[PDB]
Amino acid sequence: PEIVDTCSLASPASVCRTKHLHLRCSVDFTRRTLTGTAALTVQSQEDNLRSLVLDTKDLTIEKVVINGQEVKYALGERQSYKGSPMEISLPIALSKNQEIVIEISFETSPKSSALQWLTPEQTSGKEHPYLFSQCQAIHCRAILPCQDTPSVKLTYTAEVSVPKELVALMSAIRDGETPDPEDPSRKIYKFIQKVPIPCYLIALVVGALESRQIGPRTLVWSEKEQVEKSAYEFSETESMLKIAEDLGGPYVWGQYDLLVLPPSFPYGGMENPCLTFVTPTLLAGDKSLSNVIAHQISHSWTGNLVTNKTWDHFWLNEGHTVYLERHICGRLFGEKFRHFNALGGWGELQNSVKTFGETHPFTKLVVDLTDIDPDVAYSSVPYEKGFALLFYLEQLLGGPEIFLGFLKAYVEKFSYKSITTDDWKDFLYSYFKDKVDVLNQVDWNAWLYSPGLPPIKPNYDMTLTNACIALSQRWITAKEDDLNSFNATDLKDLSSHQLNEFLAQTLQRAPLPLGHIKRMQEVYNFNAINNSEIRFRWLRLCIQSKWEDAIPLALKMATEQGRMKFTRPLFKDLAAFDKSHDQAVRTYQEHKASMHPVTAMLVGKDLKVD
Ligand SMILES: [Yb+3]
Ligand SMILES: [Yb+3]
Ligand SMILES: [Zn+2]
Repeated sequence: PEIVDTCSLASPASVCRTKHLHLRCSVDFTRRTLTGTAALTVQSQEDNLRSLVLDTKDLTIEKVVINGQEVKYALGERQSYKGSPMEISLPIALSKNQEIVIEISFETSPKSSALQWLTPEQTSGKEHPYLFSQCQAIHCRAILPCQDTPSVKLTYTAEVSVPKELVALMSAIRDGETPDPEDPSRKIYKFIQKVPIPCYLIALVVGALESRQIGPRTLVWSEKEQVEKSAYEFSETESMLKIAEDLGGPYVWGQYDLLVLPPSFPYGGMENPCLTFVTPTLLAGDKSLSNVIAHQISHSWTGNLVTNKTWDHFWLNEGHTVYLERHICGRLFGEKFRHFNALGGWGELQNSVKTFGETHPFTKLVVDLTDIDPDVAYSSVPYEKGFALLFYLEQLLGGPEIFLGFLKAYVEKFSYKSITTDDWKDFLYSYFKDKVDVLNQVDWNAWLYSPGLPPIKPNYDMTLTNACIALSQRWITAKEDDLNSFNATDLKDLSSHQLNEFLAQTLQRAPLPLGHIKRMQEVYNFNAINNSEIRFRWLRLCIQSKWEDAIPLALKMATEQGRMKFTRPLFKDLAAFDKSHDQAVRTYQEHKASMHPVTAMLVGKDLKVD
């Protein structure tokens, strides 16, 4: 049963495994480099181990010290997105289970793919710089030497030296702060993470941060300008935590903090232990986008406790988490809401399968990331095809209450471990041994290794969705002499979620006659709405329907924020519309240098430039 991590160039967990990382680094905004030492406590899994390989990517190694002496090490040739392998020669051969501490002096590249450095003008305060990291999936090797594979979990401690005006925060418990001995204009922030965790969950942010308490164990952090809005926006957090605890068991991380990042954060939320990172585009003003927090919260169990062994099994992380996420939404807003959201998820699977091609390898639940940059393969598939499979199983095995019992057992069984799809499927059969006849009905191969839409579609309640479908159908089948019958009251009973589903249903049939679009703005005035999810969908609709007036609005949104979920589709649609083509390219080239590194790359690919 050998399964290697094709995305790593480091020695596998079967040879040696990292037990603890003690980091000591200094943040240098003048050189945009992170400098310091990483002392790795490594444990051998083999007899007579004489050397080990680590992953690195654009790092400048100064020296490697073991037992107080400098040792030999070599850096192989870069291998694109995988980076360069760093082979270290141990001074003394190790026997099984023996441990040694290897301290490495390094420095990050200003162009590290895991970090984004912001000048004062790119922040809200305008007076200070700001730095933040993003390691998922494999950018940790770009911050420090390590076994960059989720098959290895470790604990860590850290001391970060930063300018005294700023504050530092990490995916761990705060352990105090003191003045920097070797420099009076700096402070040293200390942190401790006692729960073993894969290295892609290590995070760091340094900026002019303020905090405000919103719950017994929850603090919300951000620049002074966003504090008030953030404390209200995420006020349902403690109730979400209680429900999740009841669903998966005790929360083992201690603290659950929320940090609101700069507009340029590439994703909606990142489940970093003790410190979830959220995009500021969630500040809708009405708490309507809080399901992004429920998602992050769910990972404190599925994802952070039980982890995927290699990235080929990414669906194990995201599929269960979305499934739990929707149960939290079910308990807070009703079962009909869970079905509404679940059905929207199926639509999101249809769209993604349409965009890749029904036979595209990326539409497979379990993909083979050999020679595939994980950033490139990322999509809605593992989320929605993963969710659909669990929902289908739920209905097949007797209902939500019985499947939630398997899920809690699943978490207990695999806590602090890293698993593969096969491990999951074996425990499922073991947990439901009294219903194997049923389990033997599902087409596992089609579900797990076949591309395109799932072989079978679950059953969804339509209640909350019918209203959206109905309004969408009236607009699509409407002729010119029907436009006058549309009025602002059509929307009086629709929530923000139903308004978003209406646009999604209409976007799936885009384009629409240009006159219809003008009529829609005339009566529903969608140009005024600020809900980023609805605004994004409205602007795509306009652009795809060729309305020149929306070009500037689409351009503005595509660049004032950088959540890839919006930015990538907006640039792609502007590039496909002959009227905005030239300008979309020019805008990309002008903002490129100051965009998140990963986002620049992907947008560069979509537009096919450089
Ligand atoms: Yb302490
Ligand atoms: Yb007519
Ligand atoms: Zn997730």
